[PDB]
Amino acid sequence: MDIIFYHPTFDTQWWIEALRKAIPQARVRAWKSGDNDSADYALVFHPPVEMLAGRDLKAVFALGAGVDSILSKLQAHPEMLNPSVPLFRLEDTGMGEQMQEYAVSQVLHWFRRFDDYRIQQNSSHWQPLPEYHREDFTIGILGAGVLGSKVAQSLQTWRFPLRCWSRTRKSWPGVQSFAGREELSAFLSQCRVLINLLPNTPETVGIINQQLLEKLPDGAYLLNLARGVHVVEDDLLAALDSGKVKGAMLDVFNREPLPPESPLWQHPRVTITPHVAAITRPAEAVEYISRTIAQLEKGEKVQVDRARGY
Amino acid sequence: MDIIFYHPTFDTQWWIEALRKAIPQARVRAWKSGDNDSADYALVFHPPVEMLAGRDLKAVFALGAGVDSILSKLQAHPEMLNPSVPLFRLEDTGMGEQMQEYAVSQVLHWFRRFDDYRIQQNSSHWQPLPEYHREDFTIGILGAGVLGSKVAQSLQTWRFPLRCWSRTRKSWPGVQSFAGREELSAFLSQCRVLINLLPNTPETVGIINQQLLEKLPDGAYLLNLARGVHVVEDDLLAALDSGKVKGAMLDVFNREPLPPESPLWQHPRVTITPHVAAITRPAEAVEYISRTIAQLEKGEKVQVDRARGY
Ligand SMILES: NC(=O)c1ccc[n+]([C@@H]2O[C@H](COP(=O)([O-])OP(=O)(O)OC[C@H]3O[C@@H](n4cnc5c(N)ncnc54)[C@H](OP(=O)(O)O)[C@@H]3O)[C@@H](O)[C@H]2O)c1
Ligand SMILES: NC(=O)c1ccc[n+]([C@@H]2O[C@H](COP(=O)([O-])OP(=O)(O)OC[C@H]3O[C@@H](n4cnc5c(N)ncnc54)[C@H](OP(=O)(O)O)[C@@H]3O)[C@@H](O)[C@H]2O)c1
Repeated sequence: MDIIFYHPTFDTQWWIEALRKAIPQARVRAWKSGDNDSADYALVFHPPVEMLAGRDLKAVFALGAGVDSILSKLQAHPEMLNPSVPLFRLEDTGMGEQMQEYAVSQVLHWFRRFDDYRIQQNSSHWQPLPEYHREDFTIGILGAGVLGSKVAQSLQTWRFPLRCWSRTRKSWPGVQSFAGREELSAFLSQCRVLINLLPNTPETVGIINQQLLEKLPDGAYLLNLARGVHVVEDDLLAALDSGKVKGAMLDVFNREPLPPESPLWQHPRVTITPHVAAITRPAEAVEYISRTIAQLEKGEKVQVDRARGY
Repeated sequence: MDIIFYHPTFDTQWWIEALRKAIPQARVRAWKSGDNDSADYALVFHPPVEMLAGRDLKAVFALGAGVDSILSKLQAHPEMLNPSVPLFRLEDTGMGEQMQEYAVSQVLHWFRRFDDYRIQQNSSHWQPLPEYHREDFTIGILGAGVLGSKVAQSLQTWRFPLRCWSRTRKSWPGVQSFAGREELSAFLSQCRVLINLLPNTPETVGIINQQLLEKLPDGAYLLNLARGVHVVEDDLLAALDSGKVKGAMLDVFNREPLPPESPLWQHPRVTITPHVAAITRPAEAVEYISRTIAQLEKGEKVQVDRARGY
């Protein structure tokens, strides 16, 4: 088989050599402009139109968990990927654990009031504070997918009450499952901590706005791990300033890098990470891609729903 | 039976009523000065000499995990507790989980470089940083007891390499056990993170000094969860200033409250909590005390070694 690989910043030769070892019958090459030679599979991140247009590929593997970029490119350029070509994304491949690390650390940070103790330390002021209790710290996960379920699983270990929101009902024994826009208000009413693990789709853009935030309990916390477009940043800032939201830790933003003029940078209740919550682990991605191609070849169960948008 | 209770700041009537429900045959009273009436068990925190002196008690229950205070008082006042009287302390009773919450949150915080991102956020500066790897983040637990083992167990969940140090060899399958002063240098050589869960005894006072810190890997982290006397604070500050130690989170100090003149308060790589790492959970302490008395009465297995000092 023939595999073409494109990624704008990764160690390309590293990936080619790992793919060749994992798929020893494959001829793997880096795609450059002008390469119209035959290919069976394409591995891509932010590919240019010309790399895929007209190609009757057996599959395309997008090298990320999110697919809002490629799907929006395919809508602007319908000629880019034939409907006959299945599109795959990276499910977990190590990003599950990374989301768990981030969420557990920061949920515990807030639960143990390390944010309040830091404020007090800034004034060299010693004062034990009342303990918080699990019953008042229900954690709601917006998005109940590959990453949402991993984050829910790790927080259940700590015995926090847990609820999740998605389009379809979930069956996780200790997690209350809310589904659809018609159940979102009830979902939000109890979320002391709100963790966002939704995909970017037309249906979820701007969903964390003033009406959503007002339905949370007072003194809530927001952990945005998903996409910046999900949050109306001026609405979040107003809820932080009014005390509705006690703290927000944000990995993603409407414009990235976050412009220095944004009030989020210097706001005392905001913590910023520069879109680093979960990165693809190359060796796990190669194992997942190699395994998927083998299953495709054998006609076994294994994918992105372009109509659905994620 | 007769139980006398003394605690200088807890909700005394709450404890008396919970002890009466858990031990319905018991007459429970708060000890005041002048009460020389008979008693079978004493429940105490920082008791005055007069409460125990001359009393042939069946047992004394110290209402804490640490016992350096009462043991030092007994050495200064040998007449206070007859050698015939067994002394018990609170083992876990909820402090296990609290130590796990603290340690897991902060270990993950450091592993994911939230301390570096915070420094960068202070300047509104956006910059992804290289990932750290588990193989470079061995965690060493100084003290391998009730709380040490719980902290080790929770960090193994995250697949960090783990080692522990104590007087006697441990058998935890995935944790390398170092024992005695003669093995401490080898123990320390690999500790990217050093977590202190030792008791305060004459043998461990000042153990985290300049010679210990210099044996750690560069860029190490210190989490002092145990006693302030374990750390020579000026030696820690010199190791922070030289870059040997990248970060220190401290819950305890040689003088408490930490005096405002201490350079630890404003040091950029130090995080301070005001001795709040793990507090006794009253209902769990009552359950443990009630269960222990029942086992004593039935002649079953169940205690502080005064000769040993912890
Ligand atoms: N560094 C980073 O910040 C980083 C890294 C990786 C990924 N991510 C983000 O995390 C996202 C999730 O990854 P994943 O693998 O967990 O995705 P996934 O497996 O597709 O899960 C998506 C979840 O969102 C739900 N959802 C989608 N549209 C919805 C709507 N309109 N209403 C309610 N729920 C809806 C789905 O519900 P159903 O279960 O009913 O379908 C599903 O539970 C990605 O889209 C990406 O944006 C961020
Ligand atoms: N808020 C707080 O900060 C807070 C709250 C509760 C407790 N604590 C602290 O945590 C301590 C530990 O509690 P615990 O219940 O885990 O105590 P523990 O069960 O008695 O464990 C003590 C451990 O320290 C080791 N040890 C004692 N002396 C030693 C020496 N000279 N060299 C090497 N190892 C030595 C013991 O080794 P062996 O196993 O060989 O005997 C044992 O593993 C308490 O003493 C207290 O100071 C702090």
